[PDB]
Amino acid sequence: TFQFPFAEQLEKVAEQFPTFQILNEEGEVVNEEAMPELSDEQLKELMRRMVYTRILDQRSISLNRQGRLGFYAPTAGQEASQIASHFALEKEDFILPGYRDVPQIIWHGLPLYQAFLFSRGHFHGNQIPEGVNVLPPQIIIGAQYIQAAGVALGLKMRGKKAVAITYTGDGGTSQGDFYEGINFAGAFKAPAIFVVQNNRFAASTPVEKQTVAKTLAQKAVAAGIPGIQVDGMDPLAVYAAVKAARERAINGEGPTLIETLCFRYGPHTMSGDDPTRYRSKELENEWAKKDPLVRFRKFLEAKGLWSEEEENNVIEQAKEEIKEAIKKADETPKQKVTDLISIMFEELPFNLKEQYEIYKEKESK
Amino acid sequence: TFQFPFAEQLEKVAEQFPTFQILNEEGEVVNEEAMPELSDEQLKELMRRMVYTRILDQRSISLNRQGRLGFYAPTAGQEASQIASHFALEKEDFILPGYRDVPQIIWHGLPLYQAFLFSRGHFHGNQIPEGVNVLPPQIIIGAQYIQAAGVALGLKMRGKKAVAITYTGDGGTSQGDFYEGINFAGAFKAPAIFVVQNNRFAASTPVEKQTVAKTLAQKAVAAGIPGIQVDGMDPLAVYAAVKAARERAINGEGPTLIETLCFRYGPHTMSGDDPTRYRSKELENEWAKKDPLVRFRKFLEAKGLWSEEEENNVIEQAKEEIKEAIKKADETPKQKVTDLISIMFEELPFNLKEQYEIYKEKESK
Amino acid sequence: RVIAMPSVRKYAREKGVDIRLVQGTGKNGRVLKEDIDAFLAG
Amino acid sequence: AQMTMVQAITDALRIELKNDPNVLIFGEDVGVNGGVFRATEGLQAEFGEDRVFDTPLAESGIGGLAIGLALQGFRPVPEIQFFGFVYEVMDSICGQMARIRYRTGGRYHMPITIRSPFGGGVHTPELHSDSLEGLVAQQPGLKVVIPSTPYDAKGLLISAIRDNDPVIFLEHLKLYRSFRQEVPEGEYTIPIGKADIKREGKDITIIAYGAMVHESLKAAAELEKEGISAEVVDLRTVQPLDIETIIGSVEKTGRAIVVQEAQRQAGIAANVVAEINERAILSLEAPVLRVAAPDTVYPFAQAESVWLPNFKDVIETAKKVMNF
Amino acid sequence: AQMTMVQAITDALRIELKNDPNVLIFGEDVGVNGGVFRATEGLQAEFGEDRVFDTPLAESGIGGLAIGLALQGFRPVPEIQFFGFVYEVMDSICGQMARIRYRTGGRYHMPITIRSPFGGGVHTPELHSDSLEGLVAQQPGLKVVIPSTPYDAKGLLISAIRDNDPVIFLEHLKLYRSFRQEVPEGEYTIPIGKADIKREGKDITIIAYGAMVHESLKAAAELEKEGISAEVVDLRTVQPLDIETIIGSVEKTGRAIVVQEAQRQAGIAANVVAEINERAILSLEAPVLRVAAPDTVYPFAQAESVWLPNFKDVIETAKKVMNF
Ligand SMILES: Cc1ncc(Cc2csc(CCOP(=O)(O)OP(=O)(O)O)c2C)c(N)n1
Ligand SMILES: Cc1ncc(Cc2csc(CCOP(=O)(O)OP(=O)(O)O)c2C)c(N)n1
Ligand SMILES: [K+]
Ligand SMILES: [K+]
Ligand SMILES: [Mg+2]
Ligand SMILES: [Mg+2]
Ligand SMILES: [Mg+2]
Repeated sequence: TFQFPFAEQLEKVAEQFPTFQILNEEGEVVNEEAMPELSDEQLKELMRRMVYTRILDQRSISLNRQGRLGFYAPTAGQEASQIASHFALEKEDFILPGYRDVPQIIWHGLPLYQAFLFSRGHFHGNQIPEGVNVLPPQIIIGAQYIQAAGVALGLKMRGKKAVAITYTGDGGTSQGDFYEGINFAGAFKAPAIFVVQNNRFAASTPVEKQTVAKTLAQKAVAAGIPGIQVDGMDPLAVYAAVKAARERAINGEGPTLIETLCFRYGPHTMSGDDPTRYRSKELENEWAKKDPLVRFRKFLEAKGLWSEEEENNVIEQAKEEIKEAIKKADETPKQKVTDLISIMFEELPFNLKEQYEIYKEKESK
Repeated sequence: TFQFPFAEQLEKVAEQFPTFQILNEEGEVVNEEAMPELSDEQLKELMRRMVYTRILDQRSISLNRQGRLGFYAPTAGQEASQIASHFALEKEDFILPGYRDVPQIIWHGLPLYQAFLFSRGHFHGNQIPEGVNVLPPQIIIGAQYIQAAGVALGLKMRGKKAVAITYTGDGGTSQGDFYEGINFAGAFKAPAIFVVQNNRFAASTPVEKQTVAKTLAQKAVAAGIPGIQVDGMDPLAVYAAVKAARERAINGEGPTLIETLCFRYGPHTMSGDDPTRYRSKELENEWAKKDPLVRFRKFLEAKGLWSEEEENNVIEQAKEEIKEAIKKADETPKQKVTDLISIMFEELPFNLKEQYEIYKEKESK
Repeated sequence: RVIAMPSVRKYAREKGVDIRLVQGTGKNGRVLKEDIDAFLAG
Repeated sequence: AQMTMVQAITDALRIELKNDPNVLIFGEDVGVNGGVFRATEGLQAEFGEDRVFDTPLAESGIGGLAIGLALQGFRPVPEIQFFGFVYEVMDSICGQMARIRYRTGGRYHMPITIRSPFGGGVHTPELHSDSLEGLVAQQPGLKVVIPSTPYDAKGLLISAIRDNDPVIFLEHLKLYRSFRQEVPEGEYTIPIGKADIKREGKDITIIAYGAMVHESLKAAAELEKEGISAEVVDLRTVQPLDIETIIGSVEKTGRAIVVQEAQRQAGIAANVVAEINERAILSLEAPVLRVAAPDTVYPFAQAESVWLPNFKDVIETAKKVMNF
Repeated sequence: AQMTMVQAITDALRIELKNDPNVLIFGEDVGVNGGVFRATEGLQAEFGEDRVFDTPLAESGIGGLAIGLALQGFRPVPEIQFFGFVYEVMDSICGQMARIRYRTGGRYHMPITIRSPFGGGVHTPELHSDSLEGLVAQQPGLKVVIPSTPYDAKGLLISAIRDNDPVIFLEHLKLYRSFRQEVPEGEYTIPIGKADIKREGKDITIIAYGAMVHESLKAAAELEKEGISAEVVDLRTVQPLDIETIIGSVEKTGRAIVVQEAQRQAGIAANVVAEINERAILSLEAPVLRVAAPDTVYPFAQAESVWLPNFKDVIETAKKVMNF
């Protein structure tokens, strides 16, 4: 009986998405051809931001357990994926983050205290400064993808040499909006950078239960747009991939899908989630040697561009800044129902005009 | 600056989805080693069904024009894609058709008069006979796909050696449910056959406008399942592809995505004024040679298995059966509100009990 | 004008009284099925 | 000039495209083809594919595209082909655009107008005629508009487009070309949230919207032949409701009914009734009764005539209130 | 035994999994992990992965999976992690499974039970605590159940799973482990569409559902000190409403209020008020008022206590009706 070469098809396709790597586990350069052009001062800055973000995570988790912070989704381990990707952007680029991509929007202009206010649940946390191009973290997995396509189309229509970049996890690739997002951007040849951060888990769910696709980057084939799989624990690789995608997008060649192979050391969120219910210890210890901070530290040290003195300074600077941010958030006046009513429409409808008076009356005491 | 091999990527994925053909426009076998094992009688009945379906379309268009039918989506041109695919199925297989996939469910056991009642809009038209495995035509493009992943899983869990087959068009591949459906079936390794009927148009919108993907079959890559592009105007190629996907499915190896390349000679629908929405006058003229009936007619005549007298008999059988069905439909009793009420639940809730009594009083006086 | 809950208004009508000429002993001059009764009465 | 409802809509869209370069029109088959009901005919030819364009077949993507564009300064006027397909884009509408301004404390906003046809009486296939206005009427952050005349449609649509928050503009299939009315040329606006009186009356108040306004007018015309004067109030916006106009009419007449084409358990009639009870209870001579469709799924084409509420049902219900 | 509401939920599911081989539990993280609130804890371990399993992350795909499995004779009990994600699966729920029996004229049916948590008071992130029961309650072909106690949760859930048509079971986050209540062991059912009296009263009828039942009972206990006898009705099914029970109570008291946690323009209170105003308008001595949340998007976490309706709001509104 006649047989179709299904196996060859699956192998050949997956073969077109090899893991892109620049720095290995030991801080050694395995691809000088693709080495991004970065000055000594930029290399330092990137390291500083990755170290800074590690402490932020540690500080956020602590604060959440103290009841000082509310909703928090740990980031430790995804520094290269989040920080190096952002390091390739420009002010004009528009970020559409998810619930875990708070670090990206901080570095892009969102004050730290407002990030904490988002965690607590205060509207002011989402009052992004004018000129800062980001949206507050998206709670609906996939929503950011179809919005990103529209933002990218907007930039293209106004003829701006900028890109829209968005982020989702391995789990999000199963959503319809994820596929519609990348397809629309492809159909409109819109300057959008789609990042998929594959930390192997969607909450308790391993990435194998999501899809049988060998890679997640190959999902771009469905949209007819380029796809790249990169070592998400490699700062240079992540940066290089995003920079290329940015260059390609501003030149008007369309969107690109990037899958970063990373791993988070903390729990899914800081409310109930216990990692020991779905993953092993001999799996956590492995990705510890893959820590983005480790390989990049060795890489910089061999160049004599980094030291434990500079690293400790960044660490203490981070703590001091976290200190002031949590204080500034606590000092933010509490929300009144009248506040939430006023921000509903430009000009309130009748039902809200009435209710506004009711609560304005109640708030007078 | 470093350059990723995206042009290479696009070219390499394209090579994995060549058009599968068995019979050329002249009825000549161009792929002998893929030839499906069909007897002379089977070959004769397949042709009988395609000619029958062609006549079914003419009459349906005519009756609709005479106001003797309602909603109707022309099928002329897709006989190979619609009929030759169904011809590969077994009684136990479950079909989840779209609004245009009426011929499939008719050959699978749905009486012709009931199909006419579906067009007109009568609940009896959807009362599938017991034991017949089909759903009424789905109007929500993409819905049949996620439901298909569900049906196939059901068959798998029951240990049934059967598959769930579903159909959508080129436009429908842009829907989230299209992607979710094929991704779920892949993740659950379910026996589902996803068929995409590509005629280049989604009503007025060309396919290039749906996606930048050069083939629709490659969309299977995002689900991690095999994809096949086939000449949808070729009955043998279509049949062989569906047969191959069924065997793979019933052996517990998962689903398959089949893109059929075809062309319709009629309007999008009969809903005004679609029947004269355009239409392209010269673009159709070169697709008159590609007609599935033409190449398959020559293929059988060269094998001394078909004749114009035999074809005329089929046409006469179709017309007679079409008049008795439209007649049987006219005789079906009108719908009463109480009828529609009685089919809402097994046990009517309080609100319906009241309204049932209200409308029974109105129906008795 | 006049004010009374509908149950009242419909009591007054059933009974051929024009509630509009009845004196309610309720808040704001609302007439109650109690005023109509003391009318049906003298 | 004498225009049908679809003509007044097309004219209104042309006015906005000309007036504001940020206005974009997009959706399934709205560009070159001009739409399923020709509501966008000629618009691409006049303003270009850059202003009026077709999209891939995906309502959710169309909704996200509109949100994204709004974030880039544009004034999106997308189209959902039939409101029955709203189920595919409920998140973009209710979970996203309706909440943007609130979500960002005013930092971002959504000047989006979603156009979408609905309504029965034309024998459409499944999920084309369903009335689902009652769903979006429950989401804070949205305004839902349903015109019944060419004059209302043009003015309301222009208001909807200029409005800097999301507005859902529902266009009844049966009303597109059912009749003509004198509609002023050039731009004019009608306030959102403001109802009007289609017929002055003194004995009973008949509240309605969509294609039920005409049915209420027919009933009123018949009631008058018996000396029963009915006041027909066309809501014209169903969220927010024009309380001042509704209560004013109810207080004058003392009797009222609400008429909707949607199923009893759906629509916005219950909200009207609840508001009337709350504000004008002690002016009611009888209970506020509702005319609505049976609580079944929208009917198969053939069954529309017996299922859909009509002028005769409005007469019967109106007389039931008169004789209460 | 003394059970929390979540424990009753689990027991109910355990009983159905054991008594009916066709019952399947599926969704995001409901398997090995046992759900985000541990509602499905231990079920996979006891009944197997084939019956209790995780799915890829796609609500629409989850809805389509339940539909297809139901067509193959299974009794699907899927879960939507938080009812705010219902926007991703509205078609499967309202455009599909709710319409299958009707669409197929009885040939096919959907013995599906969709579980999903909602409600505020626990400082969740966005779109987690929204009350969206009002949307599905407007869809013919669906039943919507919302328990307020462990005893009710178990009985209603068992009935829900047994019912051969789609039932949407909403589980209030705050009530999961708020208090313990005596719950019978083994299988027992509670009729769907049947309300019950939480507190027998004589002066005013307090109608509520979900977490607002505790706020109503708490409010009634305080109204007693003021000489007001309040009768608390727990709807326990919001669609369909228990007219008999609702009206019987209002015919005795002559005064009523409806309390909901959802926004004033949302929820099902308006429908309740419209039904009372129509069926017992002759027993009303005061307008039926509503206790509801402001008409804004669900509040950011820190604004919950000043935004969410509570027992004091029920006190204020009840007295407002008594002193009318
Ligand atoms: C539409 C919707 N459905 C479910 C959920 C609930 C959820 C929040 S986070 C999560 C796991 C997703 O993991 P993923 O790998 O995608 O990303 P990451 O956390 O960085 O590992 C779920 C299911 C939300 N928020 N929205
Ligand atoms: C969710 C939804 N949105 C829009 C529509 C409206 C529609 C009916 S037919 C059609 C064109 C479909 O083209 P496709 O190539 O997919 O199929 P084909 O007719 O065989 O050429 C549309 C957009 C429907 N039915 N459902
Ligand atoms: K607007
Ligand atoms: K059920
Ligand atoms: Mg993950
Ligand atoms: Mg979707
Ligand atoms: Mg097509």
